[PDB]
Amino acid sequence: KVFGRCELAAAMKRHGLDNYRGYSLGNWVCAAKFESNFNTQATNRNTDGSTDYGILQINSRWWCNDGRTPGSRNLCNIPCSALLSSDITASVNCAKKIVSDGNGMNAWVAWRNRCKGTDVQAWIRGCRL
Ligand SMILES: [Cl-]
Ligand SMILES: [Cl-]
Ligand code: NA
Repeated sequence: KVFGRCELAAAMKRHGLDNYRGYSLGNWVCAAKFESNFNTQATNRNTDGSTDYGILQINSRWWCNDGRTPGSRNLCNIPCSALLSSDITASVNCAKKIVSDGNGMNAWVAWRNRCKGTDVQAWIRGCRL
């Protein structure tokens, strides 16, 4: 599923991301735009052979099991494929664990490089929430 910007913002708000660990909703929408272009089916292989999955490009080296990242963790205890669903619940719940682990949204390289320090409220502007 490719989300619309406001559609995704509303879905993330309903799932409790707005101000989650102090990150306003715009941050999460901005991160999803640059991680996946709002596409729940996005995958990308990393150098170390791990793969990033889903709208927030959650990495199999730590967070989900894809059966092909030897010696990896599955800290969200989910198959990585669950992160590609039209229903973003699994991605959101896993993202909540990642953002809580001490490094905040810096876990998302695209957020660090393209959202952090910008006017992230712009990403939810005009949305009916
Ligand atoms: Cl915001
Ligand atoms: Cl933080
Ligand atoms: Na894994």
